[PDB]
Amino acid sequence: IKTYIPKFEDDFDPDKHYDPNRERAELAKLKAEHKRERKGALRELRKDAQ
Amino acid sequence: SVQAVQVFGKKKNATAVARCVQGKGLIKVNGKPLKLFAPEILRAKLYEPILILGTDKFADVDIRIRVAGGGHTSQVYAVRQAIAKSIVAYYAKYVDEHSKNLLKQELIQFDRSLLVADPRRCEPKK
Amino acid sequence: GTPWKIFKNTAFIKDMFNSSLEIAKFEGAAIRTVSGIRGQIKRALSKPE
Amino acid sequence: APVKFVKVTRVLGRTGSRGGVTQVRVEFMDDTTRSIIRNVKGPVRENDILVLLESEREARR
Amino acid sequence: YDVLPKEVLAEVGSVKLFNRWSYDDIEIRDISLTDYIQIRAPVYIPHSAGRYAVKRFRKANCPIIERLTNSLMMHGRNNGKKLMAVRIVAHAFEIIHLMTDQNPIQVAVDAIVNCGPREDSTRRQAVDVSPLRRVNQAIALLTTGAREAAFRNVKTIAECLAEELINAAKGSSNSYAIKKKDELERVAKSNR
Amino acid sequence: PPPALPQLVAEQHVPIPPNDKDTKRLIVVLSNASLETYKYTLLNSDEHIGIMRKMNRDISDARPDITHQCLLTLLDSPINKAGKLQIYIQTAKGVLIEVSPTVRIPRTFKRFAGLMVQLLHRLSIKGTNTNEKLLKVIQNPITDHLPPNCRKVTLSFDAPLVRVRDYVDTLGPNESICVFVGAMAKGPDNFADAYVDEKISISNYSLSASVACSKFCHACEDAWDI
Amino acid sequence: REQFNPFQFKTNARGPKFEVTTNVIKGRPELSRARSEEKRRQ
Amino acid sequence: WSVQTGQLLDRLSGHEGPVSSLAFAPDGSVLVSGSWDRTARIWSIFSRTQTSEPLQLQSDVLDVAFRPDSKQIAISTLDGQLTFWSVSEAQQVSGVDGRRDVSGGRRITDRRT
Amino acid sequence: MAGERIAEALELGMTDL
Amino acid sequence: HCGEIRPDGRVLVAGEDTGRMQVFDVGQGTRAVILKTWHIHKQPVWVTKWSPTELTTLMSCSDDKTVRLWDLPSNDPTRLFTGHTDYVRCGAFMPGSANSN
Amino acid sequence: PFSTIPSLLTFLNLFAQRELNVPLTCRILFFVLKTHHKQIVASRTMRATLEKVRANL
RNA sequence: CGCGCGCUACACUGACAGAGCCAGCGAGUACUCCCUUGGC
Repeated sequence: IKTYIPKFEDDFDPDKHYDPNRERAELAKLKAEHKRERKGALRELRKDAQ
Repeated sequence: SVQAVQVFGKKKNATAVARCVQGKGLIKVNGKPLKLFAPEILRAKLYEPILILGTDKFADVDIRIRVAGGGHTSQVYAVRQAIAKSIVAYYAKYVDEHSKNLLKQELIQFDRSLLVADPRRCEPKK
Repeated sequence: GTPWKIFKNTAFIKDMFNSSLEIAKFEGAAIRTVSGIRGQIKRALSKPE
Repeated sequence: APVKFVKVTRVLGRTGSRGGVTQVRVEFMDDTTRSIIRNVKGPVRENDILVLLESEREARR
Repeated sequence: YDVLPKEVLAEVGSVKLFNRWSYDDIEIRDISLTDYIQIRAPVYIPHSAGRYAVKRFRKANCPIIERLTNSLMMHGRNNGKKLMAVRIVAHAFEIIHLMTDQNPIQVAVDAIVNCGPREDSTRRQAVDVSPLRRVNQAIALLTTGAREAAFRNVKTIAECLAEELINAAKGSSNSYAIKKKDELERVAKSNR
Repeated sequence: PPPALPQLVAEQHVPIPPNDKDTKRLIVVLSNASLETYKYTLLNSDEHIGIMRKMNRDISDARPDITHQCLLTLLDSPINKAGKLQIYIQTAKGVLIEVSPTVRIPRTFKRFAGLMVQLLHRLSIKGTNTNEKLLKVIQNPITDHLPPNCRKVTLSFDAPLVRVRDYVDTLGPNESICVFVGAMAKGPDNFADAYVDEKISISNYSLSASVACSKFCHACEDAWDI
Repeated sequence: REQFNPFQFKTNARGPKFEVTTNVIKGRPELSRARSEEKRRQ
Repeated sequence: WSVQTGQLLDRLSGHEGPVSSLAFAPDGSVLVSGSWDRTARIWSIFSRTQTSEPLQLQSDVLDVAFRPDSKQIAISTLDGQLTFWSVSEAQQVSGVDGRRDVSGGRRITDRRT
Repeated sequence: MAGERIAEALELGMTDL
Repeated sequence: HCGEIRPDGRVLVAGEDTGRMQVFDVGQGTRAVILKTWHIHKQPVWVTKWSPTELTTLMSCSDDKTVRLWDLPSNDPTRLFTGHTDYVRCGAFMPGSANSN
Repeated sequence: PFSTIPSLLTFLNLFAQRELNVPLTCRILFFVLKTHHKQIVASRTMRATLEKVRANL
């Protein structure tokens, strides 16, 4: 049988996203930061006005 | 006056109307032929009380059938109960009471729901 | 404002704000359309900004 | 390696059975006098035929 | 005749399953299962929406092919289409007749009688079985093995149940149902 | 009988597809493993000698090297090359790993260990050139993945001695076999009682699981002419 | 009293999705409402 | 009610209207009630998990009785019909009319035949 | 436990007899 | 190499040059439902024929030396004859009531 | 079980001669008859024990 | 960033084409998918 190569990462962690293209990698990072940020500010304004 | 009986048929939300009058044997559901009305694999299930009665019972009559409401299984079930209850009532009003008892004994002896609107009820274990 | 879609008793409103941030300042508040209908701003709407 | 036809005569009252298995009373189809109690899982009623392999051993709790 | 196609006109005589196959000269090999194989009452198609599930032991009193088809529709997208399931049954009986030159009900009763297990273990203690759980585990094994060989198959589920059933009647080790039932019997003997 | 026409080309020796339960074949499950994670590396005796010496609970259990070398034996054995070998791993959290034929594991223990941690979290490992799944984390009980007609055996010490060649000719024709091996350093043989047909012993001396499965698979390759 | 008035707080019923060893209250809703009330007042 | 305690065991229920007839199975297990709910109610009582079962009728119930061979149970309905049902397979083994078979009339103060 | 209780009680009684 | 339908009249069987044979059913239009096949000859099967008596068994001359008998239930040939030496390429059953097997 | 039945029956014989809790002994005797009667009339060795306990009772 | 509660993707449970066939909630002078190039 032609055995195959386990595609994997040497220094692995659950907490770093792994993307070859740095452009879409940082784009996903900025997108996620903007998302959690908007939720945070929504939290702030809602508790204030209540 | 003219030989006429008229009989319903019941399911959850299927319901069917059938009119048994004298004839030579034509059978139509909504005006189209019986061998045309079903999802064609249940056509045997619809054929059933014919196959217990023998066609010569159905030889002297003519039935229009109405169905409405509900899905396919529902409809075919309504057609068969209308067939059964209608042919029993036609024999009741227009031939021997012993022959009505004959069809009722035979058909019920086969399957209970061919004569009774046993409704799907709501009594779970209380 | 201006009404966008109108169900029976609740209603969406179109061209009044820009951001649901501003609406989440404006939560639970009071809104009185011309005719005479008192009513309550409940909650921001998601997809139209 | 013969096979024994048997029948349930009586299901039993208060075995304290672990799980849905039931201790039951069976009487043979061949040696109809010889009647023992054995172990049966699953739904079971009185008075019905069963098929077993090991007849000599008595089944415990 | 009133409106009965020529084939129904031909089999006007007695009840035929799918109006093609009779229940008449079908023996019961297992005297145990002589009760819980319901073969007395004819059925024209097992798509008989009756309440054989309310009280004790009425999956028994309904005729067996209904049990087969109900067990066949036991997986995810196969949860509604009881019509598709009886279509499988009709197709597969056509198959096994053209494969066996025999009566399909005879093939089926032979299959379930031959594939009923007798003993198994509980969490491990080896005990005997009940006849209802026999027929249930039998039909369940038949269905699941059929779907297992039809999982990513090019052969359809219809022919898969067909082959599973004819292999079940033949009793050879080539059936998953027999392989599993024999494994249950051998592990029952193992613990003992 | 016909002279069974010759092979003018060589043969590829396909592995065993996942849906096949027909054939006789050989499977081994490395049960009672110890692959825990620390932070992100596995838990061993290499540097974690100190931390498990501090917390005082069985440093000699944190031994993934046993697994590494035993799977090296199994993957490099010619039964896998012809494609008659299949591997499962079972560990004390209850976890099951399918180890396929068509993979090379890095001989390097550290790349191996990082591969194992990535396996333990992502629950799958894909090829590089190929889209197929290689190492795949799956579920209990092993009976679901084990074919029915097999001799579900494990190795122990106090069990009597039969010859492995005697047992592999004792085996049924269609009947495959798996072997349950407790790859821990020290411990009792209760790890597969809920699955085992029978415990055997092959030699008088106490043995490692690696030499166990190695001598075993070589004897099966003898009896199956590899 | 901490253990037996456990609807002072909120807890996932699962445990960890993955068990890492390296060497339960994930929050206090009432205390968060209290301190947020204090800040929002002041 | 229970004859030793004398206090109320239990209300049963499942009846669109008053229960017209009452009968027990001689084994000690199964009850039947019959009522203008258009129901024949077989009451599965003395197992642990009690249940009902309907025999739906095309008509209304006036009386119920039993077979000592306790597989068989019969119903008198006011249209006249009598019906024997198999008690486990809760299904009609037979039915028959009785209208003309008891039609004896002209009570005084009636302007009917 | 009562049936097996009186059962092995009977058995010990047989031994004593 | 040879299509042959069982004299009942709904099932065909044929043999390719790969040595495989197929068997499959057809109605009265375009029906091609594959019943079974066999690839045990490992060598071109030239002729196959149903038994004109049984609904179950058939013969097949493969081109190597082999002629063999099959029943539709199992997945193994019921019988196998040798004796021929060069390309065996024709064969059939024996017609007759006494000509049983 | 029927393996325990002869031991029980012999103890019924002991209580029959050493009369204690008469209705208890009689009731349990009748019950074991009705749950095992065909085995009892089919067996041979019990006949002597049944004769003896019968005289005693 | 953590979390579950939903929703969606994941290949035989295939696609595409034709043909054939059945429902229940449903009626306030009332309901609109934007925002823009041109020209009248």
